[PDB]
Amino acid sequence: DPSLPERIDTFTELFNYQLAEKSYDIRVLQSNYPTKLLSPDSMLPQTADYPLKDIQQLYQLANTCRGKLPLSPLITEPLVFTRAICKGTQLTPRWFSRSGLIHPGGGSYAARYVDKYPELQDKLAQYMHIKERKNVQGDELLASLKSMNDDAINALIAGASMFIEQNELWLRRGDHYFVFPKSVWQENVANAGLSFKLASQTKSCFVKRGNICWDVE
Repeated sequence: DPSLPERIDTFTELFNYQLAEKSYDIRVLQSNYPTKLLSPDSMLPQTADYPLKDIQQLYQLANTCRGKLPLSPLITEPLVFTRAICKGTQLTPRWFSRSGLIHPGGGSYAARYVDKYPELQDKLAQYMHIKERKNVQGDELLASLKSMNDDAINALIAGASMFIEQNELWLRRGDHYFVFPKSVWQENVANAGLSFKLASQTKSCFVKRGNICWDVE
């Protein structure tokens, strides 16, 4: 009687990938969304790189436009950003495409810049975190990315073999993810002799694939 890994393999071979209703090319995904613009952590204070003390001094240097900051190779880029805002220095779109994109206090440089200069919205939207971006008519990938919860988008960022997005199942095949609705995948789970729970629902995830904890029927 097949092992759990074997059934998962049997499970993915039940899908007709030519008939998937939605599919995305991972190369196109990477070229248009740098990982830092997808990571949920990017919206949070960047305490993995800067002490929370430095981040609060940056806000004070921002809010007052006076004040010194400790020096370091990395903080040089946020310092340029902060002073440019105070000095009224024009930062071009090229500057954002060449930057590390994420401000030390969480969020993107672009979103913060557009906050001061709201007319630059359309030029700098592509350098903003997806959580800072409005949905645009006919940008379904951005719509799909924005609707994912942390566990789902982190499985995407990890390039996981599969993951569940609400009621849709994302399956990786070559350079693409193929998206299938529950009306297709639920029966496939049963016909393969499987069951599953999400990583956030159970405490026991011994056979993990993306955000999915597989088990037998």
